[PDB]
Amino acid sequence: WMPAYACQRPTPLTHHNTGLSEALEILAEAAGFEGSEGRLLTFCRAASVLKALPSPVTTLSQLQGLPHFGEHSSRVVQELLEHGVCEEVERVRRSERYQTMKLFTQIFGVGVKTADRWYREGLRTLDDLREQPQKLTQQQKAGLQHHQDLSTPVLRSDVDALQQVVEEAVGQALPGATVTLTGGFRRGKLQGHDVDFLITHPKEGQEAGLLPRVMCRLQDQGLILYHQHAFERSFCIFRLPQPGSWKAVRVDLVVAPVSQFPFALLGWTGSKLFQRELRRFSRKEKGLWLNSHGLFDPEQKTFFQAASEEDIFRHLGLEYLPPEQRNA
DNA sequence: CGGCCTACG
DNA sequence: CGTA
DNA sequence: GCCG
Ligand SMILES: Nc1nc2c([nH]c(=O)n2[C@H]2C[C@H](O)[C@@H](COP(=O)(O)OP(=O)(O)OP(=O)(O)O)O2)c(=O)[nH]1
Ligand SMILES: [Ca+2]
Ligand SMILES: [Ca+2]
Ligand SMILES: [Cl-]
Ligand code: NA
Repeated sequence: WMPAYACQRPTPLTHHNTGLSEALEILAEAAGFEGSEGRLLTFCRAASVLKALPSPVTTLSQLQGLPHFGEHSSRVVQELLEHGVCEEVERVRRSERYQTMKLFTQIFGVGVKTADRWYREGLRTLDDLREQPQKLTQQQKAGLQHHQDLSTPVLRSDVDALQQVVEEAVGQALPGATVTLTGGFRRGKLQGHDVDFLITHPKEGQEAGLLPRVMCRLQDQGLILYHQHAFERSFCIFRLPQPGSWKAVRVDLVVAPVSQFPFALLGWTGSKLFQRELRRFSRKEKGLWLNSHGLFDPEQKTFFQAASEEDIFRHLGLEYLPPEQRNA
């Protein structure tokens, strides 16, 4: 009854198994810190199965038949149902390794590999990193300076005002260019850790060279606290107004030609697990290669022309899911 | 057992 | 290596 | 860790 791929079932933003999904996601995250991407995926997939269920899981027998629930994930759920707490999950939560890798990897510019190396060197706190700043990249220095603000959620209420300053710069850079809100906010989220915008122009080719022009105008307006600088993705830190002040916010800007816009919209709208599952489904079940630029048939060596996300789901033989049901 | 998404900066 |  |  429950299909094995998350892109085959609707997954709403809020659901009926929040506590169980959150515990499995802790185990997924810990697997990621240890470099076990397979274990990370299984725990994330099991969590997403629960998000897709129509009612709360009451008893272990309701997990029989569900995909991605074997010995380990089933024992986690069983302990939460019987005791309200999973010993394994709480042990991870209070471990020094978990807490430190979580704190380090949440820094912009620090990935699992860097956080792991710092952990092995004996570092444990942000103040530890600030005392040896010559070891840091410029990106990591910015992530560390702005860490407090960047750890505060961006509110959907902030986004409209930010979209209009981006739209102003985009319109000067290229009249007729459009800005589309993507990411979690497009899936209905009321907060997020960053804002994601997709930029295009209805005349194919006109978008070439656009993003540098946009970033030069935003920087001239004094709005850019950090950015990396030809390119098509920019990961920047923006000055967002607040009452009598301002706060730093992460903003991602992406440019796509209009021919690729449906693929880019699909990819940047997520969720991350949804898109990994969709790409896995495309390749393993349909023999087609999917990315944020297009959908390739490697037999005929042809790209599928899409005018909408609906087109892409149809070409993969999948029932259409609106963004709000892509919260795997 | 192999596989686990696929890009760009 | 980082980022999405 | 789980699926096929
Ligand atoms: N294919 C692919 N897409 C990814 C990856 N990471 C990642 O964030 N994306 C896509 C799907 C995400 O929904 C989208 C935006 O990323 P994000 O980290 O801002 O996620 P979000 O908006 O859903 O989350 P948030 O800001 O509310 O916390 O980018 C990845 O590793 N692979
Ligand atoms: Ca986001
Ligand atoms: Ca983002
Ligand atoms: Cl693994
Ligand atoms: Na990071």
